Amino acid sequence: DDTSSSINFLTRVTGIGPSAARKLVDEGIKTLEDLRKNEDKLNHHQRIGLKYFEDFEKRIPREEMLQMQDIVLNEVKKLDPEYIATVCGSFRRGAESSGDMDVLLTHPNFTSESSKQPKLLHRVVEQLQKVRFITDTLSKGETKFMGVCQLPSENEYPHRRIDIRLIPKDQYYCGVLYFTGSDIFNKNMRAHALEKGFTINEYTIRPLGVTGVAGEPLPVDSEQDIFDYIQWRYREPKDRSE
Repeated sequence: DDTSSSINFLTRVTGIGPSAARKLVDEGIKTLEDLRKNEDKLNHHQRIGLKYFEDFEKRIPREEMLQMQDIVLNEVKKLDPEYIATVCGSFRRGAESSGDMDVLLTHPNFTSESSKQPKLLHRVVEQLQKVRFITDTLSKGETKFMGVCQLPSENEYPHRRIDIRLIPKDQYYCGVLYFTGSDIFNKNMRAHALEKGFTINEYTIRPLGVTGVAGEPLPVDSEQDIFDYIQWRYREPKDRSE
């Protein structure tokens, strides 16, 4: 009812999940001013999200993402030019506007065999914080950071969502592919790969075999390699709609 209407609203809050939204309803928490008067019952994630509820509802325009992307890439280069960083999402595909920034990062020092180098990711975050670009943290793991940023005002911009994922180097390409989308695209490409005798996922590309249940990741140094494996002309991100 006009109350379910309530769980509907809550959930619009980053951090506020259903189960999580449900309880808040059992506490008599419904509107947003409810929430604001009730910070104490929210985790840090939900707090931030509530803090920036509005801003989060706005889309990001390419002219913006561009600048965003330059800040991010230039910082990372300064720490260590060996670092690889790519901004994915529709944006990579030439989208005109976006919902958030999604950065994928890797480093030759870190491969799927290592598996433990938080510093690699932290360092960048810190750097971003120090520059005044990242402004808050929603959560921050050993492999993934979820926060908020904002373009430097010279006078102001909304706060935007940003995520930085640390992926091993030997799995990066597949990963960039993957986060590049579109969804259909992925689907069709995985479909084709299969016809060719291969299985792809966001981490690897592996040859099939008898009965099907088969594998052993092939080496990938770039997106191009994946396409070559399945022998399809290479598709630039823009031609990736489907």
